[PDB]
Amino acid sequence: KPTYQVIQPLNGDPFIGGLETPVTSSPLIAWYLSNLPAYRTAVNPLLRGVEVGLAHGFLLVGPFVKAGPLRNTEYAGAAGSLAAAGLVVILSMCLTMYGIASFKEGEPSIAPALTLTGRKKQPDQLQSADGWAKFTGGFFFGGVSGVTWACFLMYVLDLPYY
Amino acid sequence: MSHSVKIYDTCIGCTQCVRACPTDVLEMIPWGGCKAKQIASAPRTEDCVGCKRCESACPTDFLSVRVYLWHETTRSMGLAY
Amino acid sequence: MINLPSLFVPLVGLLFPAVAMASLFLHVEK
Amino acid sequence: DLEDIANTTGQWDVYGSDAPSPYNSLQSKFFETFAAPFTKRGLLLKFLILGGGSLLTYVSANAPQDVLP
Amino acid sequence: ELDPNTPSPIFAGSTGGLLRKAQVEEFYVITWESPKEQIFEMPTGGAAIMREGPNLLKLARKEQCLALGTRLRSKYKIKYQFYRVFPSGEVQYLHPKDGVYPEKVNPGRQGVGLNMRSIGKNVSPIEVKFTGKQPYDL
Ligand code: CLA
Ligand SMILES: CC1=C(/C=C/C(C)=C/C=C/C(C)=C/C=C/C=C(C)/C=C/C=C(C)/C=C/C2=C(C)CCCC2(C)C)C(C)(C)CCC1
Ligand SMILES: CCCCCCCCCCCCO[C@H]1O[C@H](CO)[C@@H](O[C@H]2O[C@H](CO)[C@@H](O)[C@H](O)[C@H]2O)[C@H](O)[C@H]1O
Ligand SMILES: OC[C@H]1O[C@](CO)(O[C@H]2O[C@H](CO)[C@@H](O)[C@H](O)[C@H]2O)[C@@H](O)[C@@H]1O
Ligand code: SF4
Ligand code: SF4
Repeated sequence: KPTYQVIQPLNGDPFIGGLETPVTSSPLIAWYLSNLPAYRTAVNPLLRGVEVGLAHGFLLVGPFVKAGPLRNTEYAGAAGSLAAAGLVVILSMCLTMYGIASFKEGEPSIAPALTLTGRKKQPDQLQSADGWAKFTGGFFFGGVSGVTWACFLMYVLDLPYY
Repeated sequence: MSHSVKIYDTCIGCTQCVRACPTDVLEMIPWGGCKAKQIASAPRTEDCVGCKRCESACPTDFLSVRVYLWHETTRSMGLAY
Repeated sequence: MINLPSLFVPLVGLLFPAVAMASLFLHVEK
Repeated sequence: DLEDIANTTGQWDVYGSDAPSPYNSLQSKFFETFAAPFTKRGLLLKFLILGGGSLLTYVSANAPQDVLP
Repeated sequence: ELDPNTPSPIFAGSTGGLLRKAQVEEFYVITWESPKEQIFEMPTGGAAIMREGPNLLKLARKEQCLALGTRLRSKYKIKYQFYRVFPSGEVQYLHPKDGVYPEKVNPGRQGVGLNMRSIGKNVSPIEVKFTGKQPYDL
């Protein structure tokens, strides 16, 4: 109702930064980002893995198939996979050996629901190694794979362009 | 050392002489005879950074301190963040 | 077979590096 | 008092942190173990960095009749 | 926060102070007295007001929260007071302890000032080769 929320710097106290303006916390945006690992950890990291792997997947094509080293390819193995089924691989363990900055070793299974979560002190960590595996495992099958319905898709193309 | 930079002098009087320096120096610990009778070189130094604001004012008549600590926390450099 | 001695620049200049930039991220942790 | 409109539906209000969408499409355990080996992750990665990376580079560099540098 | 809103040291926004490394490790916070509603200067670049409560502002790191003195004693007041908050409790009772105003006498505490030998002719370099049996761990 007011001048802009009940008028506030942060959630509350103004001695943390964030300076909650728009581009920070407008219900216009903060909702376009929470089926995913923004505010709350839906299911485990397991599945988010491939919507992450894949979406980021079929990117990196025209970038290295239309800006390729010697470009505009007449090789049936480009306009897609070619090599770049390398980036996802050079980075699908650029990750795993960051999940060695996570250990904390468990197995609860709580991607099923119980009592309206919070994950409470959900900030900080509170996602152990046996989590960050099933994500960067979802990443490989999202990366490699997400590279082929790029490639596999023929290419019916819009262009020029001026 | 772990913070070890000698600012000591001989007067260790601290009036129109020296006070400046974030926390580190809770002195006035009068040794049984040194004129304005407050002495030594520090208190518990495991608290703050590495200034030489330490001298800049009130004598050390020799050296004056600086960084020499090496073993260096983070709370010991502003930036552990 | 004809003309094929190209593996001792990736195994070195490329893959050997992979090992250590991975591996030696032992400086961080192990 | 007409423009005292008693806040034309309060809302409740604050929807919530409460509940403005259900959740994630039911597509899941349609990958259960499907693609395991990072879902048997129980000691690996060393395997995928000789294997994958000896076949992004073994045949990847070699070639039977150049098309040279 | 709000459901518990216990404030004191007015401000509004700011991209200055407190961020991630004040939970995951240590905290640090300053408190004070004051007469009648006055506008201050601030660490982290900003500026606000006072009146009272506890007058208890929380601060990122303790070099930051004594500077309320290096100007916040060019603006009247005996009393200003910063402690150490954890993510759980104590040991390190920061401006608590005994007496206050770094330049008085109750006890002696630490300090020393000497090493082994004093400032005198340490043209004498580094002595023994570091070896676990002769008093050089101080
Ligand atoms: C424009 C160019 C320029 C040039 C020609 C150089 C040249 C040099 N710089 Mg340098 N530098 C530059 C700009 C430049 N710099 C700039 C702009 C900055 C910052 C402003 C720096 C900051 C800098 C620092 C701090 C240092 C140098 C050093 C050096 C020397 C080390 C050379 C080396 O072989 O390391 C080889 C480097 C590596 C092996 C590290 C790269 C790692 C990458 C490839 C990993 C990629 C991650 C990947 C995504 C993960 C995949 C996972 C996989 C590993 C499994 C070399 C003389 C160093 C030096 O003095 O040593 C003598 C060092 O001190 N530079
Ligand atoms: C193609 C191929 C091949 C090739 C091979 C080779 C032989 C290569 C070489 C390689 C090399 C030539 C290597 C080297 C290596 C090394 C390693 C693996 C280890 C390591 C490491 C590191 C990195 C560490 C370092 C260091 C130290 C010592 C300590 C710390 C730091 C420093 C740096 C000092 C073959 C036939 C055989 C096999 C199959 C195929
Ligand atoms: C390809 C074979 C898949 C079929 C499932 C059988 C083996 C699954 C591999 C894990 C090895 C332990 O076998 C297990 O399988 C079931 C899954 O269906 C388990 O059920 C559960 O186990 C985990 C233990 O924290 C939980 O995270 C999950 O809720 C669920 O996977 C039983 O605890 C056990 O029988
Ligand atoms: O050496 C590079 C050369 O060989 C390739 C590599 O995939 O493959 C050949 O192998 C098949 C196997 O049946 C042969 O029939 C045919 O010569 C090639 O497909 C080929 O791309 C490269 O030209
Ligand atoms: S003022 Fe400088 S004793 Fe004197 S030199 Fe030592 S601290 Fe006090
Ligand atoms: S000189 Fe050293 S001890 Fe003294 S205030 Fe500066 S940093 Fe602290």
